[PDB]
Amino acid sequence: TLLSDFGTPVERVERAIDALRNGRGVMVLDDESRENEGDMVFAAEAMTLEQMALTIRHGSGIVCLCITDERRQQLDLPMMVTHNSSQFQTAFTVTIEAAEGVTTGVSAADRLTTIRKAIADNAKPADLNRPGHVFPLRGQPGGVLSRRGHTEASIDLATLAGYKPAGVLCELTNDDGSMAHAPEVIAFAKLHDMPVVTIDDLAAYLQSR
Amino acid sequence: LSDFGTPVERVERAIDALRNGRGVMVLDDESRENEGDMVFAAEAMTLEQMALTIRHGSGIVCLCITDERRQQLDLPMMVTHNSSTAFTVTIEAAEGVTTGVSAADRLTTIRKAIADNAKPADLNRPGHVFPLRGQPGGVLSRRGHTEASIDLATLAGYKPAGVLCELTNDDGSMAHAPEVIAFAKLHDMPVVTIDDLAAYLQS
Repeated sequence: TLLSDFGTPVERVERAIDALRNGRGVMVLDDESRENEGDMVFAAEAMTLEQMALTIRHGSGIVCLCITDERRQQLDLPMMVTHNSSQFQTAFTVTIEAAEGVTTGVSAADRLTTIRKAIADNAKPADLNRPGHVFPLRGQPGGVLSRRGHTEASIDLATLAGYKPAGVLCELTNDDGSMAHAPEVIAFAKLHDMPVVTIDDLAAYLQSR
Repeated sequence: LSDFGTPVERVERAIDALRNGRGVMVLDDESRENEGDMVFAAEAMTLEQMALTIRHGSGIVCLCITDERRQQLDLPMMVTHNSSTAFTVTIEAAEGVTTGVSAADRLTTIRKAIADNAKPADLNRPGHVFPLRGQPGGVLSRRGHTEASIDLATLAGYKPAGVLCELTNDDGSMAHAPEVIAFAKLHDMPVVTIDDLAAYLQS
């Protein structure tokens, strides 16, 4: 297969976990859906300013903060809609902005600050203004074993990496406005030292944990 | 900023840019946080423009719409009580898209939204295009980029709907006035300030 350079399925999850542990990002690739999608993925707790800038530069710029229901409930974040008519049930909450520490909310530093506040150990609802320029997604309980989404993969990988169970993701896009396909995702992975792992890889891997 | 003209010549030139299927840089030079946004008339925006806008902006590409339009589409406000910016619930085209995130797809969503006989069922929620409700009265009521985009579309003879995105640098900092000017000059997208536009409308 196209991913051999990153290792076997096991080795791929293992190396993704290791990248995260060492403050790098990973490319999570969907192999299994009608539209394949490669996402830039970081552990929220670990993410750096330069990584947020990289993410905005090369992704959709709709940078999502993937969170547990527990976390979502702690922040009193209701779902953006009560009736979700999105094609793949994409789990957006109401959007958020740090109540302190930001200006407009849009800069890489700003988005980071709101992510940091959201995931902070004793984070309170009042810590967040709504709406804003950071887009929380509610992970399905059970992670990739319940829903093979990049949202769930980012949370499962953060946790596998021994971080707080919170991901940051953004879809890799090309400068012409097309979304990256598997070859372009691999090219990007190789050039930015962010290994590729498929949601299948991860799913398989946890089924046996 | 005199490279672009006088205050009146700046609004006249922005309007013309839009008329001819180009973008404009709308600059806030009166708030504490100065901000330059890429601005297009919705009805006129092309694919290459949507790509440019994702590439160099925040990527949070907003569709600025009248209250009329928002109620035609049965778009409630995202929040019932705003602690923040007038975000509506977010939208995807119900037909004609896949994931919604490509430049082609965002455009297809925008086109469905502003189309003459658009109905709520035309849009799935949530999605990856972010409508913003303009305040009644435009810039004369609220000197925001959201209002400016709608007032410029209208001045330019389009449906009263803008697309906007905040210009960002590759290092994740937001563009300031020098950078907004450089980008404008490089992409043939004229700079106009919200003050410029407000004055021009007052008359």
